[PDB]
Formats: sequence, structure tokens, C-alpha cells
Amino acid sequence: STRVEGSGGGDSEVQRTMLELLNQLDGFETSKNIKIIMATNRLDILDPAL
Amino acid sequence: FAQLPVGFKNMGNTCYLNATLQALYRVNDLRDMILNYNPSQGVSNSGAQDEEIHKQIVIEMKRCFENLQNKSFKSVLPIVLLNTLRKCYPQFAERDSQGGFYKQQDAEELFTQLFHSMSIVFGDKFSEDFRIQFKTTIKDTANDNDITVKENESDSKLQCHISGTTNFMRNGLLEGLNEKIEKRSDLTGANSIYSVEKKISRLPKFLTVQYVRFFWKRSTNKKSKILRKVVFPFQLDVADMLTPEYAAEKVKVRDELRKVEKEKNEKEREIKRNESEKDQWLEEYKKHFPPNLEKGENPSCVYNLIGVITHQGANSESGHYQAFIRDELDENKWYKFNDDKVSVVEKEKIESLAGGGESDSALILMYKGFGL
Amino acid sequence: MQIFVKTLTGKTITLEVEPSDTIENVKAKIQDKEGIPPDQQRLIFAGKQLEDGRTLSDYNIQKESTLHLVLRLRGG
Amino acid sequence: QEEEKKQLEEIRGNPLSIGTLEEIIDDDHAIVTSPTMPDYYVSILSFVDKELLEPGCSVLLHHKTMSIVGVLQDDADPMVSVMKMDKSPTESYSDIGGLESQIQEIKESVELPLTHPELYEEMGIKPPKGVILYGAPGTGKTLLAKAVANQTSATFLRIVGSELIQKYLGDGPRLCRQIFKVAGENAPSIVFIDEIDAIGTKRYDSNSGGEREIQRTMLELLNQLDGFDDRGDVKVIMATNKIETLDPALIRPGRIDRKILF
Amino acid sequence: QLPYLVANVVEVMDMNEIEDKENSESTTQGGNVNLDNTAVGKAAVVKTSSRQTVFLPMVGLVDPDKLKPNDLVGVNKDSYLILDTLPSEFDSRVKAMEVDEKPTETYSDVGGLDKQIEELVEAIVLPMKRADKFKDMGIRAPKGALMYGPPGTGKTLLARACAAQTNATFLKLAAPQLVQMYIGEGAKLVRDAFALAKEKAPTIIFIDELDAIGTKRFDSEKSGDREVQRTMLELLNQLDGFSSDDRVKVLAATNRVDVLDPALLRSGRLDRKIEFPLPSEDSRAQILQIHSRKMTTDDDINWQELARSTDEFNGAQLKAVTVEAGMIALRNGQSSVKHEDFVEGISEVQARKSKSVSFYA
Amino acid sequence: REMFAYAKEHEPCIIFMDEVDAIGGRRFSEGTSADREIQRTLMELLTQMDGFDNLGQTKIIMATNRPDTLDPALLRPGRLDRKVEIPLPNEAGRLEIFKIHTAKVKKTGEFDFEAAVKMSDGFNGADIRNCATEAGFFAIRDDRDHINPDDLMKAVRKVAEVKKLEGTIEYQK
Amino acid sequence: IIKGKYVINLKQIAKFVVGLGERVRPKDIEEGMRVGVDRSKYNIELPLPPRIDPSVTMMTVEEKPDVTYSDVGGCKDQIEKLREVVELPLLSPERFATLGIDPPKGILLYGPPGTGKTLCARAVANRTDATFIRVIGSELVQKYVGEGARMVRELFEMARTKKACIIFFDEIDAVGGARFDDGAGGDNEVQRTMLELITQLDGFDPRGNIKVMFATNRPNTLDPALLRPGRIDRKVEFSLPDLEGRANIFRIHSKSMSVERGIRWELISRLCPNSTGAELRSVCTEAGMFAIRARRKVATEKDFLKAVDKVISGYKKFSSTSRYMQYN
Ligand SMILES: Nc1ncnc2c1ncn2[C@@H]1O[C@H](COP(=O)(O)OP(=O)(O)OP(=O)(O)O)[C@@H](O)[C@H]1O
Ligand SMILES: Nc1ncnc2c1ncn2[C@@H]1O[C@H](COP(=O)(O)OP(=O)(O)OP(=O)(O)O)[C@@H](O)[C@H]1O
Ligand SMILES: Nc1ncnc2c1ncn2[C@@H]1O[C@H](COP(=O)(O)OP(=O)(O)OP(=O)(O)O)[C@@H](O)[C@H]1O
Ligand SMILES: [Mg+2]
Ligand SMILES: [Mg+2]
Ligand SMILES: [Mg+2]
Repeated sequence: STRVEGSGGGDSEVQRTMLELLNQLDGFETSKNIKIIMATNRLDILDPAL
Repeated sequence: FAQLPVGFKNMGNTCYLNATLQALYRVNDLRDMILNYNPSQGVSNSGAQDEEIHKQIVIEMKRCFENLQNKSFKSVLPIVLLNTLRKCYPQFAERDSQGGFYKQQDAEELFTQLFHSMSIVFGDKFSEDFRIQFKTTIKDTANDNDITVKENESDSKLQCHISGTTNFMRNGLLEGLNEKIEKRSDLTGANSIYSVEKKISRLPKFLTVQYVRFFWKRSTNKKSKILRKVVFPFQLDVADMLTPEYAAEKVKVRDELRKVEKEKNEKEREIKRNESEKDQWLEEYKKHFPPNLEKGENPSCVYNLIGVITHQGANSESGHYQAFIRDELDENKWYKFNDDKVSVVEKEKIESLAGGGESDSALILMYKGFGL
Repeated sequence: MQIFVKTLTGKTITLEVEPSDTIENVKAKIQDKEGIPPDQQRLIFAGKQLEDGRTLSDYNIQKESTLHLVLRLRGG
Repeated sequence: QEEEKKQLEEIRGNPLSIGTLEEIIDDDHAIVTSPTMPDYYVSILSFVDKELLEPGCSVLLHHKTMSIVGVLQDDADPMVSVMKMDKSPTESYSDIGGLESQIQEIKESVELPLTHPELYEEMGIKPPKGVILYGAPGTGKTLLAKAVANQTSATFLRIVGSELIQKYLGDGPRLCRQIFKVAGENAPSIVFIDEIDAIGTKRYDSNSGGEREIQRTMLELLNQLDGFDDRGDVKVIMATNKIETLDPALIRPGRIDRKILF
Repeated sequence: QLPYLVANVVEVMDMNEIEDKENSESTTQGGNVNLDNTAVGKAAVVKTSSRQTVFLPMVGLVDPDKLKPNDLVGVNKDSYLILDTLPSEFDSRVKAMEVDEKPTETYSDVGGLDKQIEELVEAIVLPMKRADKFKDMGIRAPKGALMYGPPGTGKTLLARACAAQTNATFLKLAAPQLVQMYIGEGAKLVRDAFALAKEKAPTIIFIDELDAIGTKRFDSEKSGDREVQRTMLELLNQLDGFSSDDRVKVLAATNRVDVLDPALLRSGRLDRKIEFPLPSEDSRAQILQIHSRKMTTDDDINWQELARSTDEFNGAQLKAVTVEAGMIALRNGQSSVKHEDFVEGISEVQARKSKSVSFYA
Repeated sequence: REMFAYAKEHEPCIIFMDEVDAIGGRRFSEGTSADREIQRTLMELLTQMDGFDNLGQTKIIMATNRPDTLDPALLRPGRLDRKVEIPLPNEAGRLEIFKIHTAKVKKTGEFDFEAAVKMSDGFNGADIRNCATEAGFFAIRDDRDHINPDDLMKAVRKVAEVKKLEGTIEYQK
Repeated sequence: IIKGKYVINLKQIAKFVVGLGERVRPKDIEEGMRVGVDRSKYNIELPLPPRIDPSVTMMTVEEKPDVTYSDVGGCKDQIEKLREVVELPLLSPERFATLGIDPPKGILLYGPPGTGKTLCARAVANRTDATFIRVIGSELVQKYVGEGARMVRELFEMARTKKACIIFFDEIDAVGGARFDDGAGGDNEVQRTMLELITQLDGFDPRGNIKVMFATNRPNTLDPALLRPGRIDRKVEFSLPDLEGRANIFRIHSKSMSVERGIRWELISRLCPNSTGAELRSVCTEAGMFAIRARRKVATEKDFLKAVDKVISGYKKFSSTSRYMQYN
């Protein structure tokens, strides 16, 4: 309850780190097979940079 | 062809002799003296027969140094010297063990014996260069009843006594010249405690400080080794051990020695694409001290190392001497001598020899004056 | 004379000797008071080694002199 | 081949007793502390070059009397795995086709002095150092950094700014200090700090995060980025659109030389 | 002769001694006639620092008078027999507290601070020396004295000088040292700090900086301050009498006295509370003279002139004028220090660079 | 754990916890590891205090200097059944304390405390014994061996003065 | 030490009683010293340096970078004050013995960044050739509290053994700050090591040839007992270059660059407002990127003008065109 005023979600802080790596995952060993299945209660409480 | 001095070879581990020789040649006036001299040039001997051997020793040194200059011997030949010292000092003609091994000499013992051979050949003028004059005050403790002033007190090496409470250079050095001596004295009874303190009157051209990491156990009755790390910088400045009157003279010449030192750091770059400092120190020499020059008087208090004799060893055990000698042809360049091995070390590596614990103990600190 | 030997231990001693008696006698009396065997002793005065069979009159030593006791090391 | 290995194995173990070298002594000895427990005052066989080993080394001790048989050259962390990369992008530049004159400010001060120092020798004085990329999100900042790294082919480190913010203190500074120490250690490196806008907007709890955590890490970065280290080549690329949450000693010139607006 | 294990004693739980006809034990065993069959004499259980316990028959040369149920003993390592007794263990940082004989800087290297000296001797020294008159009076000594006031007044200097002058065992302790990321090893420096002190009693425990363990907090929320305060609490425990602390004292220096814990307002911890004031007119004059005695001055100096023209300067500032004058003397190039130079060190070094920019102030 | 065991073979035991604020701490463990160390030791107590292990001739006296530091499971009754507060000594409760401490010291003869003490409040019970100690310094100054009501009346001023240096504020249940 | 055997506790925690071999001296055992004992029958063979707990202070010992002593800008007078406090008593404590004063040891380096705060301390590291031990204030903070107390204390005493050393306190705005109370904070645990810095500077023993520098970006918040005037003795404000001072710096910089002669280093200073020399270090290098753009081997007046505009405009776009956080 200090992590929702601290980052909008401390899980989303980790989620941000994953997602940026994912940007160049189009071939490093030949493109994706590790998907990001993300989930939440809504997206108005997700960061607008996700 | 080579670009840096060719090493010395072992003859059954004559490392104790090799180590002294290299450092002695870096002593400025020494290396001139043995080469300039010639037998039957006017010196003759009516006194001791050991004088004759002394003069061979001077020659023997001069031939080894000539071989050392050459780059068509890849290892210098000590051989000729060994035999004259065995005859001169039969301490060196003994066996420390059988097998072709001889008596393994202390480096101190050779330093003194060689100096005695040279001081007699070249006389008193050469003697003063290695010798320190003191202005000694012998004072009665609890209100002087006398002053005895001694100028016959002299050593060629100051004694830095460590009892495991000195671990810095200034201490021990200072506190071996300061001592309390029990003297039969008709002033205050029939024995009185006089405080004897020796403060340096005239600085030697070349300074030796002798470190004491050796000890006699009075508890197992066996020698041991002080294993205390003695930290000190490169750079020894003597003004805590100077006599108050003589201190004023020496500082002033030193002051100008730092001044021209600052300019050289810029100027050495220009001239590349010894007279500068000496000329300044000589002009000062005449003002503060008797005319033109003297033997055993050095107005400089800044002392740069020319060699350290490093020992690896303990109680009375057989060891190995290594030597580090200052390069006089490149400044801030040092040569590491592991007798046959010769390596490039910087001046910085020399300070790292201040440690110990089993080996790499500085035993003798060889200095040359910086104004000379 | 009375002469003095500043030991590396941190004390000065007195020795009763005669100037006509050699350096060997000096080392014998140190052995009484300290326990150092009399052949590990190297006694320096004036930067000169002092040798047995030389008197304290061949190096012209006289009272109010301090000889400094140092002990040899072996190499090899 | 035969004779060198023979007498090399004759002093070399059977069990090789991994140790950790705390510090060396210059008398051919060292003090190791083993992860098993007991310390030892070890010798050194010393055909291994007296001065080639340094604190933090992994050393091979002898299964009998512990002597340094040898020295392992390299070891690594899983925390520098995040830093370092195996990738080889399948995009090269002009899949950043467009915005092709504000990209001469990132291949004339990032690419070029690696490619030609010869040009900067004609003029002499120090070559470029540093950029900050800033502008709207989605205008290519992310791919710009990854596109110069395919050209240059020098060690490309990439670290997210949300991992520089941690929920534990004291290890924050050690992480930040590290990046550039590794980076200088390999002679060429380009360190992409993606999202240095993330240091004032991301924070966990407020009793091990907060003002304090954020202030320290910034302080560390000043020493690292330029400071007094004189570390190796670390060309820096920073992406940001919160440039006014950074220090004035960060956006100071000579750590940013040409800054790019998008 | 060496080596042997060093251990402590769990307990002495003796068995009855060997003179009997049926067993010689305190715990009944099956079967009858026994005297040495499985019967044993007195018993000592000792705990190693190799982390076990062994039931050994205690050595018959070591008494139960030489055994306490905590005593530190030698134990033979090869076969466990209590070899000897040794004094109680101390950590190396606690061995590092003890005296070296720090020199006395007598009241003559002090400038001003008369009132401070008077209370100091009164609070600590005299309860030791006139410890008979404290008993005749019927009162107890004050357990310690707090030293507080702004930095610059030589808080730490005075305590060293005067403890060494009158000679009571001077324990050197800095509070941050009690802070450790260990617990049960860093808290143990406190434990050993009194065990040592009762043996070397009478003694003064000087703690410099009583804010590292003198946290006013003991309502802590989500922080490692609960680790910190456990060296505060173990202090308050041995500052209580379970006697063998009456002769053990405390001096404490600290920069600020508004940060102390309410269990240090109370008497029984630091009963006397001394403040260090900012200097006075007379005091300032004295201080300058004490520094300038070291260096060489001219004979045209008037120490009141300087003391008038400096107002509200603390002793550290004043030390910082006398040094500053000889900087200026070196720049002119002299060998003596004028009275005009100290005056210029007022401006060059104070505490603040000038009054500021003023635009209508 | 093993201390409670001791308490069941030794008769009617009385366990004084002195000045406990160390493991008084709450759940925290968002801070350092020390806060879980507290936790481990705390859980240990509860199982002892109430369970199949029940006491009756083992008593807990718990001494603390502030009780709102604690975790509320250490404020739990039937482990703590009576919560006795001892307040600051009262207006004439200081008087009662003074009459036992004037017997210990040497005195001219003093049964004139009463007015001065009530209107020099600010004392805890240990400061009353510090009025006697500080009055023995005023005595030492005069070179007296007795506590005078001249010495005492300067003492109560001083001792009150040095305690105003910091305040203390505490509230209770 | 028991007076006439010794008690050692091994690192294997295990306590034993030991004595003296024949390579030991008794005068050479000191409390807290490490020793070597026989792996079989514990007996002292060779004593060893004290304290194996520090191992990260051997990586803050630094060789002196040859940024040269002339490298620093100007011939201004603030660095000459330093040469009186720090440098000269290492070269000559004679003149301070003739004075008899206590030689000043400490000094504060403060002022705006980009003035070369650390750049003159790299120069002074060239000249004095004393040990430089460099500290980072944020490197003094560890996961658990009291761990950094160990660090600082030991670092100091290692420097006491070292002779002719200098400790360069860099960036100690964190640990080093002011002391205050929070009542629930996490700042307290930091303030522990803040205190640890005080108690070693004054000590109960003086600093025996430890010259001390504090480098702070900010005087706006600092301790009043790490800023007491007797242990930081003279404090030198480092300033912005003058209209002459920028001309001097820019001449050090453009003498290093190939420019085609007949130019004014005066003119470029005038065009700039009162500014840093770190900008002047970057007027050259960005003018050189314009030099390569035109494909000159040289640099001319034209490209200098563009550069001066380039930096100023970004300065306005950025903080610290007015930031000093008041006080003088
Ligand atoms: N100017 C451009 N030229 C060519 N391609 C572009 C350009 N701008 C964006 N793209 C394409 O859009 C992409 C998405 O960009 P990316 O995710 O790298 O954008 P970003 O600006 O880094 O986003 P963010 O604002 O979230 O940091 C790139 O991967 C790129 O191929
Ligand atoms: N009253 C004084 N008389 C003479 N000298 C003083 C006086 N007060 C301070 N000094 C000088 O100032 C120096 C520094 O004082 P010291 O640091 O011991 O004081 P302090 O109150 O403990 O300050 P702090 O601990 O805050 O640094 C002393 O060594 C002493 O020379
Ligand atoms: N006075 C100067 N003369 C010449 N060059 C300077 C000067 N000051 C700074 N510089 C140049 O700027 C570069 C960087 O400055 P430096 O990093 O020393 O700043 P700083 O003062 O340490 O600031 P901070 O520590 O707050 O970031 C130097 O490497 C040098 O090239
Ligand atoms: Mg992106
Ligand atoms: Mg203090
Ligand atoms: Mg800096």
C-alpha cells in the first residue's frame, strides 16, 4: 500500500524490465517463443508506459 | 649488445658478495676512485702487510667494473676478488658446510671490510665520505656537572635500534644515538647516569642507515628475527638528527635544491628534443661551509636511495641476498638484481620492500646525497 | 678503561677492560653479561671492524667511546 | 608438449581445493580464506609469475601443504549476466530509416572515434564522450542504441533503470559502481542505460527505498561516469524523457557532449 | 605444556566422594556392591568452543573453589581433563580500550573553562579519592557525568587531559564501535566492557559521541533501529546495581543533548549534567595565549585587543586564528609573527564567508 | 525454552524480565534480518505462556519503560493478567521517600522537608536520592559533614534544574 | 597476552594456548595481531600483519594519475592556498618549524561542478607524490547497519600506519551530511557512519601526517562537526572563472588543439556569460566536430561561433543556470 503510491504497482516495475528486453527478441537465437502473458484487474491502474 | 647492466653469476652462492658490490659501485665517488688509482704511482707501504692486499682489492674491484661496462661479457667475473678477500680476511676462507661452500658472509661485514681497505689506500679524505661526524654532548643527568664534547665519535652507518616498538624510520634511528650510559663518575658519587646524545654535526656525503631486524633470544638462547614491518617513504630528510647550529646551514642549501628541482620537471622535456642543480649547490657550498669542497660534508638533507640490500632469511639461518640498485643513467629507473636475473623495477617497487614476514627485508639503506 | 657497548636490545653496558687487552677479551666479557657467543659479535667503532689480537690501543679507543654491537648473518 | 605437462602435474593436484585470495604479501606468500572455513598462510610454487594475481582471484591450493598451484583467470556473477549480452540484433541501421540528421549526432560521437581516431588526431584534443537521448516516447530512442551496437561490434552492455532501483539499500551503490568497472575492464564498451527517467517514478517501500536510495545511486554514478576512476572506454548512451529529475553534475557538459533532442 | 583447548564450564554437579561400600554416586544405579565399578567421584561438565559438551571426571588438583559454573578453564585437547584455570576471556577491541597512559595536557593547556574543570573533578575524581568521606557522609557517589554543549569547546580534549592528570584508569570507547552488524558479538563488547572494568576498578569509562547508541527512539517502525538499540539496552542493565559497578564510572561526550533517550534523563546513569558554554571575554583571551605559546611571536602583542575584536568565537575558531596568522607571516616572509597577522586571520577564516550579498538588508 | 524448564523443578519461580524492549518489537521484517530474529524468539514465548504447557507456580514479572512499543500479543491477558502501573511519586509520596533517605545520611536534624519538596516536583524516586547526593556536594562545598536545610534548599533547586534539560512524555492505557 | 603464554582464537573458531618458537620475538606480539601457528601443534612460527577484515580498502588505494600539475586551469590564487596547507609541509616542515605553528592539515573543496573540483586534486596528486586514498561517500553504505562502521574505522588506522599519506574524501554529501532526528526514519542507520567519520578525525590521538580533503558539491547541508573550523582548517571556495580566467583556461585548451593562428581567446570568453571551463573544454571538441564536418585539418573562427551558441542554448534548457541553493 506504499508500492501503489510508489510505482503504481511494484509488480509493474518488474513488468517494465521484461518488456523492454522483449523489444529486440526478434532474433538473437531466431525469434520468440517465450511469451509475456500479463494480467491485472484493469489497465487504468497499469502504468501508461506499459 | 645490451641496454642495461649485465648480471653477476653465482660461484657456489656468492650472493652476499655480489649484493654489496653492485651497490658500492653506485656510490658516486667510489666508482671514480678505484679506476683513477694505479699501482706504483706514488703510494707505497712501510706498515702492515695487509695494506698490500688492500691495494689488490682496489684493483680487483676496478677490473670487475671494467668487465661490467663491457657488453661482450654477458656475465661479469668476480673470481679475481674472491681470493684476495679470503687472504685478507680468513673469516671468508672458512667452511659454512662442505661441498664447495665457503663461509657465507654478512653484507654488513663486507661493507665495513671493503671500506677499511679503501680508506687506507686513499687515506683520510676518502674515509670521511662514508663517515658521520657528531657533535656529542655528554651531560650529567640531574643538573650537569660537566660537558664532554666528542668529535671522535663516528660510525659509517647509523644504528636504527628496534625493540618492536620502533616501526618508523625516524624513531630508532634517533633513539640509538640518544642513550643513557652508566659511567664511573666522581661527579654525583662513584657511578652516575650521564645522558649521552649524539646530534649530527657534519652530514656524510653518502648515508647508510643500518636496520636491525636481527635479535638474540635470551630465552631459548638462539638468534631470531624481528618480524615487524617498518614503513618508510623513498625519501629521507635529516633535520631531526641535526645539531641545532648545523641544522640552519644545511636547510638553506636544501631549500635551493628543491627550487631547481621544480624547474627541472618542466625543462627536462625541452632539452631532450646535472650541472643545473650542482652549480647551485656548489655556490651555496662555499657560503655555508669552508671553501670549494670537503670530504664528509654534504649540505643536502634530501637523500635518494642508491641501493637496498634485501635479505631473505631468519634466525642465523643461511639465506639469500638480493640487491636493488639505482640507475644513474635513467632517473627514477631501478634495476632489480636477483644475481643473474636483472629486471626493470620502478622506484615504487623499492618501497614495497619495507615489508617482511619471512623475506624481502631491507637490511641496509644506501643513500647518495641529492646535491652531490 | 671503562668502555661501553650499545646493544641492539636497547641498553648500554659497562665493561672493565684494559686498552692493552684485545678485542677478544671485550667479546668474552659481553658473553658474561648478555649470553651472545663471542663470535657472532661484530663490534664497530669509526666504521671499522675490530679484530682479535688488535688491542684497544691499535684502534686507539679511549673511554667515553660507544662501540655498537651488531650480529652477522649468513647467505647462500 | 609432453615435458611441459610433466612436472606441471607433479606439483598440481589431485584435489584443487578452491580458495579465495584476500590479499598478497611480497615475500612469496599470501593469506587465503577458503569458503569451507579455515584460513591458511599459503606458499606459492612461483612458476606462475609472482605478480599476476590480485585480490578477488580464485586460486588452486594443493591437497597436501596448501601452496598456490595455479590461478584461475576468470570467474563471473549472475548479476553481471543481466549486464552482459549474447545477442546479435537482426536489425541494422536504416531499420531506423527516417530522422536521418539527428542521427549524425550519435554516429559522430559514438561510432566514429572508435572507427577513426585518426580524424580526432588532426584536431588533436580529447575525442567525444557521452550522449543523452531525449524526446517523446516511441520516437526510436530504444532502437537507436541497439543500432549503433550492431555497427561498432564492441562490448554492448544494456541495463534497465528499474533494476538500478532496488528494495534493498547498500547493494544499490555496489551495482551501479560495478557497471563501469566491468565496462572499463574490457577496453571498448558502450553502456546503454535505458530509462534513467525511471529513478524518481519507481520505488518500492519507503523505509528501504525512498529519497535515500535514489540519492546515493545518483551520487555513485557521478564518480563512475567520469569521477576520478580513469577506467576504460565507457561510451554512455542514456535514454530519458525526465531529464529534469537528473543532477546538474550529470547533465553537465563533457559527460553529454552533443545532446540529442527528438 | 601447550597446546590445550580453551573452554568454559557448564556446571559442577558433583557426585558423592569415594569412601563408600555401595556406590559413591548421587543417581541410583542398578546392582549392588560398587565403589569404582561404574561409580565416579565429583563431576564437571564443560562446554567446548569446538561445540559439544563432555562429562569428564574433574581433575583432583583443581578445586570446586577454582570452579564456578561459568568459569573459563583450560582443557587438555588430546584427552579431556581440566588442565588449569585462566582469567575470563576478553575481545580484542576490549583489550584495545585499556590505558596506554595518554599524556596529561594539564589545566595549563586549557584556556578558560574554569567552571567546567571544577564540576569535573567534583563529579568523578573526588568520589574516588574521598571515597571515605562519601561513606562518612552517608551518600552514594554519582554514577557518571554527562558532557554536552556545542562542538568547538574542547569537550573531548578536557576529558583526556584531566583523567590523565589525576590518574584513574582511562577506558577509551567510541560509541559507534558498539554499533555492529553482529548481535551477540557486537553486543558482547558491552558485556566484556564491564567485566573488564570491575577488575580494573576504580575506572572511568569515556564514551565519545552518545548518539550512535543514544537514540531517543525506542518506538521504531520498520527499520534496523531495533538492532541498534540492543546495545543501548544492555548498557542500561549494567548501569543498574547488581553490585560491582559502584567503583565503575562513566564520562560521556556528545555534540547534542536533545537526542538522548528518556532512560538517560534519569539519575543513576549520568547524575551530573555539565554544559559547555560558548566562550567568554576572559576565556577567549586565555585560549589564544595557549596556542601562541607554542609558536614564536613578537613582543608587541596584546591579547585583549584580539579578544575584544572577536566576539562569539569558539575555541576551534580561535585555534584557527593563531594558525592562520603564521600562514600570513610565511607569505610576507618573516621568521616572527606580528600582532597585525592574527587580526587578518579573523577575516580569512571564521565560520562563514561574509555577511552575504545584501540588497536591502 | 530451557529457562522455563528450570522453573518447573525449582519451587514457585518468579521470572523477572528486566527492561524488555529488545524483542518487544512488532512484526516488522521489511527492515533488516534482525527483525526476524526478534520474531523467531517471540513465537517461542507464546507457546510456553499458553498451551498444554500451562504454569501456575511459574510467574512472569515483566518490566518495561514504555509499553506501547510492544507487540499486542505481549499485551495479552491471561499471560499478563494484571497490568500494574507505578506512577511518578506524588505530592506527599516524595515526602514518604525522603524520610527513609534522611536516615542514611548524616544530618543536623531535618524534619522541615515538607513544603519545599511538594513545590519542587519533577522528581522520580531515584532523584530523591539524588537530592541527598547533591546536598552532600553543597555540604562538601561548605566543608560540612551534615546535611543541613541550608544545603537541602540549594540542592532541590539544582537537581530540578538539570532535569529540565530534556523532557519526557509518556501516555498509558 | 599473559605476562611471564598467549591465548589465540583461531579463524576456525577454536581457542588454544600457544607460546613462542625460535623465529618469534616476544616484543613483537600485540593485541589483535594475526599470527601463524602450526597446523598440527599450535605454536607461533611467524607473526603476520594485523586485521584481515579489510579487503575492499586495497581497491581504493590509487596510483597517481598523470593529469599533470600544470594541467589545472589558470594561475589563479585559490590553488596556491592549497599549496600552503597541504603540499608545502610535506616538502618542507622546516618553515613551519621555524614558525613553530601547527601546520594546517585539512581543507574543504567546494563550489559549483564543472569548475574542475576533482581536476585540481588530480593535479595535486601529481605533485606531492603522497599516497592517495580515495573514498566515495555512497560506497560507505552497506546492507546491514554497523557494517560500514567497521569500514571507516579500519580505513583510518590503516592510514595511520601509512606515512606521508593523503585521504581524499570525495562525494560525501551522503554519508557526511547533517545530523537530525526522524523518530521513525531509516536515516538513523546512515547517520551511524556519519558519526564514525567524526570520531576518527579528532580521535583521542592526532592525525600523524594525514592530510585531509573533503570534496563537497554542497555546503548547503553538512555536519557542523565535520565542518568545524579546526579540523578542516582553511576552507577554500572554488569559484567560476573570470573574464580573464576563461581566457586562461581556453588557452590551455586551444593550445592543445590545432587552430590557424591569428585568433582571439579573449573574444570567445566575452561571448560566453559567466560560465564553467568544462564548457570551454567542450567548445573546442564540438567545434572540432564541426571541423571534421567541413573536413578541415584545422579549426577556424567560424566553427567556434556555432559551438558557443550550441552549449548556451542547452544550458538554458537545463537546471543550474541559477541553482546554487542560496547561501554564500
Ligand atoms: N524514425 C524512425 N525510423 C524508422 N523506424 C522507426 C522510427 N521511429 C520508430 N520506428 C520503429 O518503431 C519502433 C518502436 O520503437 P521503440 O520501441 O524502439 O520506440 P521508443 O521511442 O524507443 O519507445 P519508448 O517511447 O517506449 O521508449 C522501432 O523498433 C522502429 O523500427
Ligand atoms: N577551552 C579551550 N582551551 C584551549 N584550547 C581549546 C579549548 N577548547 C578547544 N580547544 C582546542 O580545540 C581543539 C579541538 O577540541 P576538541 O576537538 O577536543 O573539542 P570538542 O568539544 O570535543 O569538539 P568536537 O568533538 O565537536 O570536535 C583542542 O584540541 C584544543 O586545542
Ligand atoms: N580548471 C580546469 N582547467 C582545465 N580543465 C578543467 C578544469 N576544470 C575542469 N576541467 C575539465 O573538465 C573535465 C571534468 O571536470 P571534473 O569532472 O573534474 O568536475 P568536478 O569538479 O569533479 O565536478 P563533480 O565532482 O561535481 O561532478 C576534466 O577532466 C577537465 O578536462
Ligand atoms: Mg524504450
Ligand atoms: Mg569530540
Ligand atoms: Mg569530483
